[PDB]
Amino acid sequence: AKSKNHTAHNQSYKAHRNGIKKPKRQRQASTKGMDPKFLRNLRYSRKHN
Amino acid sequence: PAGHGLRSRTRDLFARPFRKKGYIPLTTYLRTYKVGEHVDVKVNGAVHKGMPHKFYHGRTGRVWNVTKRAIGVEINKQVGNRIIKKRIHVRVEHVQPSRCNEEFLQRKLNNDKLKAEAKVRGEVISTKRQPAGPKPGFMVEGTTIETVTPIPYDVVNDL
Amino acid sequence: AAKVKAAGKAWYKTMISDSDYAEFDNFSKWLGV
Amino acid sequence: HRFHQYQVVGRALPAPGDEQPKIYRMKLWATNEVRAKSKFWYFLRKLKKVKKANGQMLAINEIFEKNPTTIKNYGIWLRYQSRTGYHNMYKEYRDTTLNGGVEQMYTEMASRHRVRAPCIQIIKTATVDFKLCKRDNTKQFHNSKIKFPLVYQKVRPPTRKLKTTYKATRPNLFM
Amino acid sequence: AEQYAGEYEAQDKELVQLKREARMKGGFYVSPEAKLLFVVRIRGINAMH
RNA sequence: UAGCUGGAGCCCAACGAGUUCUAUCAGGUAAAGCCAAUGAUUAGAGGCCUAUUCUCAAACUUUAAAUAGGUAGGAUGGCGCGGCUGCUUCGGUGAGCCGUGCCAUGGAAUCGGGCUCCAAGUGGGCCAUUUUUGGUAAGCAGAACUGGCGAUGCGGGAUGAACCGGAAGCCGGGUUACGGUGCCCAACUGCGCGCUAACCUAGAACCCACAAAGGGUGUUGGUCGAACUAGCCCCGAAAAUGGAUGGCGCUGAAGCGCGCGACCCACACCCGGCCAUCUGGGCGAGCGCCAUGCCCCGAUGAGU
Ligand SMILES: [K+]
Ligand SMILES: [K+]
Ligand SMILES: [K+]
Ligand SMILES: [K+]
Ligand SMILES: [K+]
Ligand SMILES: [Mg+2]
Ligand SMILES: [Mg+2]
Ligand SMILES: [Mg+2]
Ligand SMILES: [Mg+2]
Ligand SMILES: [Mg+2]
Ligand SMILES: [Mg+2]
Ligand SMILES: [Mg+2]
Ligand SMILES: [Mg+2]
Ligand SMILES: [Mg+2]
Ligand SMILES: [Mg+2]
Ligand SMILES: [Mg+2]
Ligand SMILES: [Mg+2]
Ligand SMILES: [Mg+2]
Ligand SMILES: [Mg+2]
Ligand SMILES: [Mg+2]
Ligand SMILES: [Mg+2]
Ligand SMILES: [Mg+2]
Repeated sequence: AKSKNHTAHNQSYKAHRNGIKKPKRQRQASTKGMDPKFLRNLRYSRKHN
Repeated sequence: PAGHGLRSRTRDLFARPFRKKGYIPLTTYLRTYKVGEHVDVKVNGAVHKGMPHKFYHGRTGRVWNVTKRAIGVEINKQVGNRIIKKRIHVRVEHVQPSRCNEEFLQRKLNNDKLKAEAKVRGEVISTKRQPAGPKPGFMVEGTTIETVTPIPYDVVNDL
Repeated sequence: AAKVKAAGKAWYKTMISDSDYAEFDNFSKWLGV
Repeated sequence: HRFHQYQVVGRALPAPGDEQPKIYRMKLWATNEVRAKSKFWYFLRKLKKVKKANGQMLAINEIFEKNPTTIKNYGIWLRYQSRTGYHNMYKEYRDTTLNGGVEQMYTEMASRHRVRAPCIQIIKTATVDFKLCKRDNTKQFHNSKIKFPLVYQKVRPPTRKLKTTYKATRPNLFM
Repeated sequence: AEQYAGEYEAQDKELVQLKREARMKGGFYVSPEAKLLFVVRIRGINAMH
């Protein structure tokens, strides 16, 4: 017995029930993934303020 | 992976524009990007290091990191229910500064100057944009008027 | 009053004017040119 | 009257390129003003290159019959779309107003050719002297001694209060 | 309320004078474009895009 | 397993938005092109070459839409003064950050109240407008966007999961949608112009319940001249129980095309009463109350 393979039917309706969620705009965006140089230096500058 | 490679169906997308191949101009290489700036992503197919995935071609995002040969760009991606703020690193060859806020940046300076005048004169003003609306009444002088008529149908001249 | 009437008659003549119809060369006989 | 004649005046929007654009006028037949302006913008878009979004509407005025108590002969040149192709034809009518002739034209095209109002374009309207009328059934009513009987009477009560299901005798009608 | 009632007139009347004067010197006066709409929904809430 | 759903909350009220506008990016589908590259492809002309020429492309393309895509449209901003850095520069040179004093009429339209836990069922789908692949085709087989049925009654399409209208507490009154007004059947045998005559069962409601090439000196409108065109009608037109514009029937129609006025008509819309849900309120030196109560206000009511 064969069946259906793929469809996007009803998927966007499902996606909008709790309508598309935009991430929370936060002050002080995370510094993860920034280059470690200028990251340790910023840490040293803050420590010596 | 899983049926489609990294550069699948990019035959037209990553090709260079017509008669615009070969050397890359120096302007591409000495533009300055800072964290918080807006940039458009446009892959060029002659530079294979730092190449972003085909999804980010034609998307605009914020600069969040700057390295020696690349910048960090933050781009929204809708994945089912929500938007994921994707963070990718792209070489400067595939990125250009965005003009999506150029009209806003000049307007902010002008609104500051206009409100400065209202401070001097003591008035209260708005400096807030308003959409195009209904035109006011006006008069037009008596001039030549051309008459427009439906044209008789001609079979021969239809083609 | 007479100037009022003349403007109304001038306006009425413009409203009821008819085109030359001379630019339809091959349909000139079929039309009332 | 079902149909009215309007004179619609408009132009392209004044732009720095011209700033005093040309003025265009049309005489259009429509049921009201909103339908007259729409048909005007239809012809301006197709004949000139000015559509409603790039244009300005200046004036719209209804034309009226000068003498609605006399009988005129009315010629109409029209363009219509059939099931297979486009054709133009000339029609003649007798009416006290050109409004009646246009209503007559639209009714006749609907009956004889099954052509609806959207598929018709009035090329030209005019009044024709009885010496220059071309179609038959218009000349035969130019007889000054015109005489004939009424061959279909339509026996009916006058005001629907006098209507009864039954009658005691058959009607007598004669002509 | 007296001020508004007398303002509805002299606005209708002024447009009558303006149009007459335009014809008086042979031109067209263009009425100001409408600024207000009344919008009424004529279809139901079934099978909506 | 994630998504869709319920329950429990809790945290708060400028934040947003399945929308437009202003600005700014990105694209190679439709169309087009070959008189541009790659490929295919007909014909002559002039001297293999030159200038033309007919016709083409899902795995061709210089150009190149519509519709969809992304970003931005301030109080989470800006400017001085002063500091810190182990980073950066020839260099206070920069990149940032820290402190501090000032400035910022709220920066287009419209609309609006919106972090975590635990868990159910589901994981056979089907149909329709548009786009679209395979196949001669299929009530076939497979994709894209949206809606619908499934899970849903109610009015119309005679009848019918999906078509048209419209979604719903129990009622009174008024009015409509779709569809209709000869009878069945509530509402005109209403007012008006044409066309048709069927000796084929003439014809007569989207989906829909079929018809073609081709014909006619049937008839009625047109066009071009000294035949052509297109309306209705007729031929083309053959299946098995007896039979179906739904039936009877209808011929200045009760058929076809186009109008006018009124009328009929849904659980839809409006006003009103009542039940419930939700929202927001009032009630103590209490003559004071199933306070888990009573009173007031507004909206709402489909369900496997
Ligand atoms: K493949
Ligand atoms: K082209
Ligand atoms: K070619
Ligand atoms: K499961
Ligand atoms: K015929
Ligand atoms: Mg199947
Ligand atoms: Mg399955
Ligand atoms: Mg895998
Ligand atoms: Mg519907
Ligand atoms: Mg292509
Ligand atoms: Mg094509
Ligand atoms: Mg689950
Ligand atoms: Mg089921
Ligand atoms: Mg079932
Ligand atoms: Mg009622
Ligand atoms: Mg009748
Ligand atoms: Mg049926
Ligand atoms: Mg035939
Ligand atoms: Mg029936
Ligand atoms: Mg009620
Ligand atoms: Mg319920
Ligand atoms: Mg249950």
